[PDB]
Amino acid sequence: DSSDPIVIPIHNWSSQIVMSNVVGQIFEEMGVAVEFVTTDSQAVYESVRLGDVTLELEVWEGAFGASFRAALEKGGIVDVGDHDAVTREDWWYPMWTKDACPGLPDWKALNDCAAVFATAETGDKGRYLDGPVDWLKHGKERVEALGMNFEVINAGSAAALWAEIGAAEADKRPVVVFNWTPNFAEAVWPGEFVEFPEWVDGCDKDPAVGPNPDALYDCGNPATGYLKKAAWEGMEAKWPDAYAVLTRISFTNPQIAEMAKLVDVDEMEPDEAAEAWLEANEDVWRPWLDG
Ligand SMILES: [Ca+2]
Repeated sequence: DSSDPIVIPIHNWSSQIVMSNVVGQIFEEMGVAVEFVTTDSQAVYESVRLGDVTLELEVWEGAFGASFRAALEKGGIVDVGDHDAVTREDWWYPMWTKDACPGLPDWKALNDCAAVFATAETGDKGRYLDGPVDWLKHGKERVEALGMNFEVINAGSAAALWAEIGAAEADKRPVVVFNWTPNFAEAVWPGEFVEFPEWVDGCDKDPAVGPNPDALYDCGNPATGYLKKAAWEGMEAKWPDAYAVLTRISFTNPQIAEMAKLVDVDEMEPDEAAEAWLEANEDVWRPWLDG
């Protein structure tokens, strides 16, 4: 394998940053140097395509599938394979919300009960709290396409999502906020995703699909989204061994939810958790090296 270091992008939610460090140490284990960089979560696909960054370890189908597809179409990035995980990223509510709006999880119920989700800032509209803007791109677009009486506010971090959900528990205040599985949160605050329109092939390209035959983004995200691994086209050539390990690398829901939990509940630094997780789970990743 080449002497050039492998460049691993790090973003702004817990499993991704832990997973990234877990994998880095694995690569180092077999003698490949690695370097980390923090990047915007949507823009990283163009960077991988160009080889400014070597790979991406968490290609969520829902949030990043379009940017991935777009890079792939341009050329220069490679679908290395999928983790054995299935993902869902969407508007979500803690279970007590049903008390206020028992038509849920139907998205039409959500909208019917809109005024219940209003905050001082949205006045008469329901408040949806999205995550950082480099995640789900099209909240506002989805609201307009489905013609919902909601307004969208982007949280400044993942932690603000957990703050809001947690802070609504005491008075069982209805809230709807961005969330995903696998992840630690649902285990803390049981709930459900809003059932938006079923994702179908090319709802982010073809208006004729979805409850709005005249515009895009009227679909909810995939209920069984993939979680892919992407690589720069040059990676297999330069680091065949690291690339081969990368094709074998596969984390599951439980492992991912656990990694998230280590930062968000147990309050560990992502790199500390990664080193701990590795040491505690060498039954997991060893065979990826062939041993
Ligand atoms: Ca449509």
